[PDB]
Amino acid sequence: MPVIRDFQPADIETITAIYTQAVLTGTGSYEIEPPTMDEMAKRFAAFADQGFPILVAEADGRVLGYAYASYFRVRPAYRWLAEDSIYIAPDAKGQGIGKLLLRELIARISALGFRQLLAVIGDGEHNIGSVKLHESLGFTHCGRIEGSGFKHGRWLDTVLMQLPLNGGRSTEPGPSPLS
Amino acid sequence: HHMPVIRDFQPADIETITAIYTQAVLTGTGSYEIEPPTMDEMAKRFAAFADQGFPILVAEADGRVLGYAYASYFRVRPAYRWLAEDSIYIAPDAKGQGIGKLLLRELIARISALGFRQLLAVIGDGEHNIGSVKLHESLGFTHCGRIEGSGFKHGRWLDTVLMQLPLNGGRSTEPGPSPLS
Ligand SMILES: CC(=O)SCCNC(=O)CCNC(=O)[C@H](O)C(C)(C)COP(=O)(O)OP(=O)(O)OC[C@H]1O[C@@H](n2cnc3c(N)ncnc32)[C@H](O)[C@@H]1OP(=O)(O)O
Ligand SMILES: CC(=O)SCCNC(=O)CCNC(=O)[C@H](O)C(C)(C)COP(=O)(O)OP(=O)(O)OC[C@H]1O[C@@H](n2cnc3c(N)ncnc32)[C@H](O)[C@@H]1OP(=O)(O)O
Ligand SMILES: [Cl-]
Repeated sequence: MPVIRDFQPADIETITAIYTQAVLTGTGSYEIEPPTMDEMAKRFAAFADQGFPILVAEADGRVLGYAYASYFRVRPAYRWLAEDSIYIAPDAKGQGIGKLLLRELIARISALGFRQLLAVIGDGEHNIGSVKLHESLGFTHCGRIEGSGFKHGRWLDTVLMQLPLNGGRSTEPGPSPLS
Repeated sequence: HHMPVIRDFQPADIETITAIYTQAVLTGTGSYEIEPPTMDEMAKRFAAFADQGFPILVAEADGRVLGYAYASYFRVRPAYRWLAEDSIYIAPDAKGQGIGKLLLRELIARISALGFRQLLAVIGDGEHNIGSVKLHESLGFTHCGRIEGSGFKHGRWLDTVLMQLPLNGGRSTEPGPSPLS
């Protein structure tokens, strides 16, 4: 059975391999050239420095996928809004590993006191698995930026979905998370 | 009132632009900043937009800058290279006079000329900032989403309203080379 745990620096090689394959063959990522392992490490060190959780799914000593949270935008009024990203190795897809990862990410983001979790889903018309995954964990549709991306010779839509946490906007906020 | 003219931003405009933005940050929820940036930070932001190649425009009458508008990236990853975002701020005593429309119309023309295919408006506190929504509707932007409770400012939860305008055919044809390449 797979376990969800925190990202550890030794994972960065596999995670680069997982993300590299997503960049090259998929449209969930709007990057075109795969980042280097060092660049991936710098990106993850910035997230952790901000205080955001970075999680990996591991079975039989191998990293099956990863998910992390970050800011949608950084201006201070946005400080109760987080964004999720999740990538699963192709040989591990369709096994329930995405939902396990995202379920735990929601719990961590919720405990940090965020009020909204945003999915910015690249090529949402085509990446049905991403939309279904988020619907299955209670995200609701909140917008669609048409023709926001062009990659592999076609236009891509960005599907936006959000999940309220800790009462959402119906209650007064607490202190800023990560403050 | 003398007709405002639209021209490219000049570095010496930054003092007035900072004054305009400061008043908006302090008294309004269109911006999700809380503490107003300094004039030197504003200068650095505008230099960076201009370095990327984005147009920055001001409306000027009787020697005074009455408002400004600029474009920038929504997000910087390469597949987004045909998507731009607009920002526009008008001085309080110049609002409701068509200056926002004059500036945004010319920004659309300049951004279209660069080969972008979509122009995105990310409107803070859309429930309250009707002027922002109406300005963008009046120039053909269509609603494309609403992030509820995206901001908290001035004691209130705020919704972000998203609107977009296709340019040069939008997503109906293959794009040209990346703008600003
Ligand atoms: C905001 C974001 O990060 S969006 C994701 C961006 N990342 C990518 O696009 C990278 C490539 N894709 C992936 O990494 C993965 O396939 C993901 C993230 C889309 C899903 O991860 P998975 O491990 O495959 O998901 P998991 O097995 O937990 O099931 C996901 C849910 O969506 C459904 N689903 C998963 N894959 C598919 C698919 N290809 N087609 C249709 N439905 C699918 C499942 O049925 C399940 O919901 P259910 O309760 O109705 O059964
Ligand atoms: C993505 C963005 O940048 S959103 C804007 C962010 N900026 C701010 O919030 C700062 C504070 N507000 C402002 O700077 C300005 O008021 C703006 C930019 C929202 C609008 O600019 P203005 O010059 O006031 O608008 P302008 O007079 O040009 O009117 C544009 C259109 O919107 C309409 N409109 C403007 N304000 C309102 C209002 N409060 N209620 C109803 N309609 C309005 C006008 O009737 C006009 O439409 P029409 O030509 O069909 O008659
Ligand atoms: Cl000058």
